Amino acid sequence: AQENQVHIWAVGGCGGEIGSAFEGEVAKGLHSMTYVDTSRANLRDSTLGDDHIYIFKDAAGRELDGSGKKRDENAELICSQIPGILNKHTPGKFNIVVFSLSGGSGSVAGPALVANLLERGERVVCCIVASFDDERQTINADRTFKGLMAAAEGLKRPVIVSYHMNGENGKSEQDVNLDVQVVISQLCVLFSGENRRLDSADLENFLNHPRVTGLEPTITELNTFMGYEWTKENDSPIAFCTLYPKDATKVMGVSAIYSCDGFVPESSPIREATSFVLSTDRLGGIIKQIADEAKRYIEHRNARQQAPKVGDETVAEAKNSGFLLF
Ligand SMILES: Nc1nc2c(ncn2[C@@H]2O[C@H](COP(=O)(O)CP(=O)(O)OP(=O)(O)O)[C@@H](O)[C@H]2O)c(=O)[nH]1
Repeated sequence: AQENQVHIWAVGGCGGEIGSAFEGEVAKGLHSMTYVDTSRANLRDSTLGDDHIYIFKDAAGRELDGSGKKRDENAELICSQIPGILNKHTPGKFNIVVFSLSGGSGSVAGPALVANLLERGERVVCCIVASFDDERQTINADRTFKGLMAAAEGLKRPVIVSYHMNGENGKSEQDVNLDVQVVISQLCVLFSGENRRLDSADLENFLNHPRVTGLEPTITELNTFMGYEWTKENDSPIAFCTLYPKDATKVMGVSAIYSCDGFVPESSPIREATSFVLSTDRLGGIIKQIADEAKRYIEHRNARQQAPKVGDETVAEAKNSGFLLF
């Protein structure tokens, strides 16, 4: 029982915790939100009912209890159950899939949701939080980013990603959550459809940029800025869409292949011009950073001292039940 203009998919524990701040917005009809996870451990106190919560189930129809950072543990079940999620929870006109590249559940059900929505022709913008605390997390993040790039190339439709880092500038998880919440709120205001000069076709061409730009469909990065100071550093984006308050001066000095304009209603919570910029020039740095983390963890792993193994003849001596040598 919520408005379906904007749909938020909280995938995994990181997605569910990030999106827990938008429950009141669902209560106010601003947007609809669906929790997708393999575990209910994080969702023990959510205000939203179980009709907005979907938990993956195994063959026996029993709800799972997390993947434990093992992407291949339940990948088949997730990929098989993704269409049922979209049937039960009707995807919104604009979808904001939030997931973490490091977990074993969000990093699988996130890209699966994105790929299924893109194949259905839906408009989806991802919010991504990547962590590099353990080697398994780094490998999962690298695999998920490669999979998203492959999905963008093979679906002939860009995968728009709002990339965030847990360890960037020494920020805690709370700061990253606040950043993702700001990005999601700005996207919800952009996708509300109440902007004066912004149409559905404009947003369709903005998200599916190669329709107008003609560039190769690849993974695209989304950056959000307030004011006009961002024109100096991102003067050459692929595309950008700006929402202005009342009697706000336009943005100049930006040379983009595609551009859109919108006007915020007088009652909307926007007081300065907000821009949504698409670019792929910073993807190389992200890939290099992920590869550096993977290389660091692999060089740490190769230095592991070999575990002291008991003799093979001792294992022959241990063929009795209980592995007692006597
Ligand atoms: N910035 C944030 N990072 C988070 C948050 N929750 C988890 N994480 C980070 O993400 C990593 C764990 O990934 P997830 O929480 O998505 C694990 P997942 O839910 O897929 O596994 P299960 O708990 O078995 O379902 C780990 O590095 C955490 O520090 C969060 O709310 N914010």
